[PDB]
Amino acid sequence: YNVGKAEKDGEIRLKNGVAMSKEELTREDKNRLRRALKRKRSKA
Amino acid sequence: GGGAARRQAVDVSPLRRVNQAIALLTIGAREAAFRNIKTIAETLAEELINAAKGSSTSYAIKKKDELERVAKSNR
Amino acid sequence: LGESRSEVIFNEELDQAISILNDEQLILLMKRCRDWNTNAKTHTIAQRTIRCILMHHNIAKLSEIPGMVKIVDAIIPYTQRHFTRVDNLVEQSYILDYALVEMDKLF
Amino acid sequence: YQRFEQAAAFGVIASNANCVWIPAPGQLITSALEDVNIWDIKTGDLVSKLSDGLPPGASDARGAKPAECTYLEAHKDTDLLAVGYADGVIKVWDLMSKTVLLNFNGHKAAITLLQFDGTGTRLISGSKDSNIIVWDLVGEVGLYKLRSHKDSITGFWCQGEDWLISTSKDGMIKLWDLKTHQCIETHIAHTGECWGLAVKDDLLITTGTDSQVKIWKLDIENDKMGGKLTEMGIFEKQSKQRGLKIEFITNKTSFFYIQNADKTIETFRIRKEEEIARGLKKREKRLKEEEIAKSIKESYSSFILHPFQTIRSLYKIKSASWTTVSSSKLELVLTTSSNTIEYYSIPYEKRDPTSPAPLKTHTIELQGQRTDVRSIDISDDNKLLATASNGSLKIWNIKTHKCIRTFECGYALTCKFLPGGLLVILGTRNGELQLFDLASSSLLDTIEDAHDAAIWSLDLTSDGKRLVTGSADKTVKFWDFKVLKLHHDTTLELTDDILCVRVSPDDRYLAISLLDNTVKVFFLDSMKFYLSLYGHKLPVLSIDISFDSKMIITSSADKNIKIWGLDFGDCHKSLFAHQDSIMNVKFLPQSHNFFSCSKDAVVKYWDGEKFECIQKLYAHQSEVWALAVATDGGFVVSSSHDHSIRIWEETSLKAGERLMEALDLGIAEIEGLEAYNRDMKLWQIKPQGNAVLIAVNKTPEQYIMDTLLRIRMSQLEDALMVMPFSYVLKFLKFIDTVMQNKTLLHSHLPLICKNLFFIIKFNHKELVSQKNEELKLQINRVKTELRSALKSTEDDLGFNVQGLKFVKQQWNLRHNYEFVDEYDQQEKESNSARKRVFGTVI
RNA sequence: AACGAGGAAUUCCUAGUAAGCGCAAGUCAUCAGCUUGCGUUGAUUACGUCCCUGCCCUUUGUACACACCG
Repeated sequence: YNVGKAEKDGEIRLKNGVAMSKEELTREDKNRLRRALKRKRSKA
Repeated sequence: GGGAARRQAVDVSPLRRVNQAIALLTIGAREAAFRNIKTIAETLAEELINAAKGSSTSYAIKKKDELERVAKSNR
Repeated sequence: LGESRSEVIFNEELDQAISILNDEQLILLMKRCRDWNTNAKTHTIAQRTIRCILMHHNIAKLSEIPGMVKIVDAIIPYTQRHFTRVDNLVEQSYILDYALVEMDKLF
Repeated sequence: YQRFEQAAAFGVIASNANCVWIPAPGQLITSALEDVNIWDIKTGDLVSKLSDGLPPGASDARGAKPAECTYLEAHKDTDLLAVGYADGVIKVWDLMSKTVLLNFNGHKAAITLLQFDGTGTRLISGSKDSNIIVWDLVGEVGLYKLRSHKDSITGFWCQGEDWLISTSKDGMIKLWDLKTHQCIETHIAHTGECWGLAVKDDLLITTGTDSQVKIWKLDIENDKMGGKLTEMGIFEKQSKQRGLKIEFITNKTSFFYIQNADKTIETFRIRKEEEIARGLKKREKRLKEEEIAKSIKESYSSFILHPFQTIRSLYKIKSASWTTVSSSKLELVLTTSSNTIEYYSIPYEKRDPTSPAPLKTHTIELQGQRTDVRSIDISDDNKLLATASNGSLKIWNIKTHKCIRTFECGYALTCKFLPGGLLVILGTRNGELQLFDLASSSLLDTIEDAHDAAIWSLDLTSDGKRLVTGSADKTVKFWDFKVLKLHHDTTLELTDDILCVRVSPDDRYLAISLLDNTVKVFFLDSMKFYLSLYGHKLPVLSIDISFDSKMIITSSADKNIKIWGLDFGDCHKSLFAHQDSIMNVKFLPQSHNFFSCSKDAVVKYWDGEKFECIQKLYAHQSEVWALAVATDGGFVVSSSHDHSIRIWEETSLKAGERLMEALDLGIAEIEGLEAYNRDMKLWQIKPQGNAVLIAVNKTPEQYIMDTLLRIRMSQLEDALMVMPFSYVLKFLKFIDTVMQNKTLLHSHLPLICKNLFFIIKFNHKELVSQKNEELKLQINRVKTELRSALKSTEDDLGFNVQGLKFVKQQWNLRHNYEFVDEYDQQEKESNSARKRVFGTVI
């Protein structure tokens, strides 16, 4: 078992076991998370 | 330091001591027999004997005490 | 937890709330506990909620709730790894004791 | 080479913004665009008007849209006028000194609500982003900021310093407490947005989108979801449109109004406790005539509310406010979409509105142009001729900027100025051709039915004897000026319709710009089809031909000037600019320098002999519709869709070291405080808290803990090696203080253990050869505490391992229908066990 | 009559290297004001560092244990 990418749609699972939702996030951190996923999908 | 420059005092490695002592001794001998009636072998002999005497008339001896007192002055 | 470092596991109010937790809630709690234990740092919080559930539920009922075999196979070996690391930490606490005993050997 | 700058501006009575009223009615302040307007009601003359510090039109002024005065707020007791500009800039002015005193910068979006306790000089602002900023004026910075809504700010009420209530278009009402500096309450107001927030000390009203207001009860009661705010009143149908703004006053019965979307202001009244008891018991009589009591609970809204009346104004309305007196007359200041101030009256005796229509008094419409301006003209270095779509023709004298006379025709399209007699001639797309005077009577002549489609262009020879007209019924009609009436010289047809026309200024050639994307050119005395200009790729919109009639310039709506030569009919040079689409271009009367105006709020000034834009002009923000160049001096006149007119005249420490010095300070403070405690033991001074500790708000323990966590996991070993022995001793004392403060331990036990063991194992020999009883006791205590903590965590780990192994074993026992055939058991458990695949190299 | 080892700036180099000494040739491009071969003699001082000067690379474990961080 490694931690899988998130099953349901409104929640974000990272690989170090800190789960987040799109409901408990402040919008700047939402923006940061989108940028991090951007650089990840930019390599991949 | 970025402009406020100075001289600071540190210790010195044994190899640096040996190389420094030897270079100083020979350079003192050569500068003694630079423009003189004596030759390098003679004045190096006198300079070495006074150096082992440690008696304050040898080129390397003067330079050595000058070095350590520079360190003392801007400790 | 930062509060209750000061068989009580928490504030007793919170303990009773966990004991009145429901089934779908329990599966969710075990799942997020599984994540938190997968990380190698938050396993303290993972262990506290596991042990609180274990001390305040019926084990037969827990097992008979579906899916728990999946989440327990996910949980167990990470906890064993944490255990052997804690073992190494104690064994180095003994170098600390050795330094003590040699200092007073000297005195 | 002559630069140009704007001198002045015209006609902007009240922009899309608020309006404020100083009592002497009293005098009035409204918003122009980067100007504030202040004048009187009795008369209708500009007392004063305020703009920014530096003049627009230079290279010093930024080549940008100017941020319009979106909001403005007056305090007579401080005599201050806080103004707010749409990119989000807050300035303040006066009326007597009329100077800008201090300028804030806190917003990225258009400024919406500006309320200040100038009593305490605490200015509270909200722009079109979501965050509400509390500024302190005399500190000239924001005091702090509250950011919790999500769309924008549209409802706002601050009370004392204690309470703040917000309503936002993300349709929710929230309530912050400012001392706790954060949010307490949240409720959902309406379906979509919620706009209007009005407060009386117990009774509060909000309007949303569905012509619907809700009445709310406010307390300071203890509850978190309840207690503070409840949801009593529901009222429907002020008017079908959504509700936009509320304002609340009294003398004593109380009154409020809500400005709707359209031309309507709905004003209501709330009565008093006597009539409340009357209505309660009378409805109870109707009841006896608790089901119907919860029906009373429904009707509570209209039970307290009472509609005073409606105001139905002219075409649109944009801002509104109160002027009350005497409990007999209630007058109202209003300002509309187009440039009109309208001051209204409601008479009453607490009982009746006394008239079905309130008196629409004190209208100011003189200097405003009251519609979308369509064209412009000049009159021989003395007059300026603006023609607007009610047929509002206005002559202006350039020295004094005021007005002379006024006509009406309705929706016109084209105008010209005739210097013979100073006549002005007009044409309307309802295809008619009219013409009027200045010093004689109003109407000179009305050629009714010019054509049976839209006429589009109209120009004049230097003779004044022949006018030229272009009408989109495929016709171009030339007229002669009979001695002062008119006759039709000629009518020439085409197969496509005329979009525009012009003649030569030196009276040689004749150009006709056509919808098949072309420019035909005939002669003036022959109509011989001398030239054909092709290649604009869109319908060409405007025409000019220079002073000697040698250079043609043509404007088409695909955003490029095209420059042509009357020698043979070739395009000299094309020139792409003006990002929206060009509206009109004109030369200068003297040489080949020209001005272009376009649908993106720019006016660019160009040389043709060099083919460049020498100047770019950023006066206003709306589409530029009309452009006029002066006859002799050459000043520039521009009319823009925001009903605005403009005139222009010419002129580093390393890891280890950081840890050591931070540990140094922390151990200094801790040892000082322990000296303090033992000195208190002798008493049976507190050493001063360091700036770093009390400012970062840290215990020394978490402070050293912070610098350890900051040092990354690859420089740690070099750091712990390079620290020397005295700092090692201070490290041990730090650990013992953590063992006193147990709760900082259990979140950093691994880091503590690894660092401690490496330090001792390296620096072992000196530390064990030392002798110090405090060191012995420190080692003893940290040993005991570390054993307790580590064995605690080990207890938890092994406990839960054993428990879950038992649980899984119990599941396997209960549900594992076993195969006694051991080979089958091997095969089943192996082919149903977990598989996992990796790619090996062979 | 200039001239006693050649200032300010500036360029390069860490072992059969700097430097010194000569003997030979003259190879389809270059070189005779020289160019290239070969042998002789053979050193002082660094062999660490990113602190300055600049330069690059990486900021996503992705690769399969244990470990490390997260």
